[PDB]
Amino acid sequence: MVSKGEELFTGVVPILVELDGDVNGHKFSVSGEGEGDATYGKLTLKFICTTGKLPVPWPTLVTTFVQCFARYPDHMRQHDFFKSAMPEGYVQERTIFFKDDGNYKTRAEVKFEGDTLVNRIELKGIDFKEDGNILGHKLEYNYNSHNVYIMADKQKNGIKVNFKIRHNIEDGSVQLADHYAQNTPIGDGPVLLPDNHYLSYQSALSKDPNEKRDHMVLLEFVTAAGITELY
Repeated sequence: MVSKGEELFTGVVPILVELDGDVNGHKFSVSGEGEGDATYGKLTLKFICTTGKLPVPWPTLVTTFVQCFARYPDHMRQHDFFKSAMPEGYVQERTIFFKDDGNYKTRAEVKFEGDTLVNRIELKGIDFKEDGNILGHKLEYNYNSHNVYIMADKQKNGIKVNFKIRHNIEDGSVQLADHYAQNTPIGDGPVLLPDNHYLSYQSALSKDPNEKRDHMVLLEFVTAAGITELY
């Protein structure tokens, strides 16, 4: 049988992203729109800085900007926490430690509003170096592929996750961003608590040639794996 949350993701779903941010007192807001196709694990999103120039590099916000759109293969359907929490949703909390620099703390509420999947985010950054790779905009506008290993936190009726992102620096080096996360359902009903597995991500960043506002176009594919003798 198909899960109630699963049913909400069988076709293409419109997405709205809203972020309010404050990094070392630099305040900004970002809106994003696009669509998700969970069957293919596909996200297509365009983000616009609605308050001017973004004070941090766009790539540092990629992980923050809807894991309910991951492709979970049929054989892993009983392990899809993110969809099972829908439509009431889930709260994602992260701390992102930039090595030799500051940290972001994020809180995201992911839920449906009608037919639209909404990702509403508050981001707070502190202890950044005003001349570091983040506030000094020294990161390349690109993105590497990463695996994210996931684990149940049954006592919290949720999941706990940690993973490392490597952002390319303009001098050929790398800026590590170490992510620690907890996801918790908003509703009081049952969710699917997964066995250990991972999500495989690939991300491509681009620009809209006709867009004059500060912005980012993101194409991202996300696939679950790591849990599998029929052959």
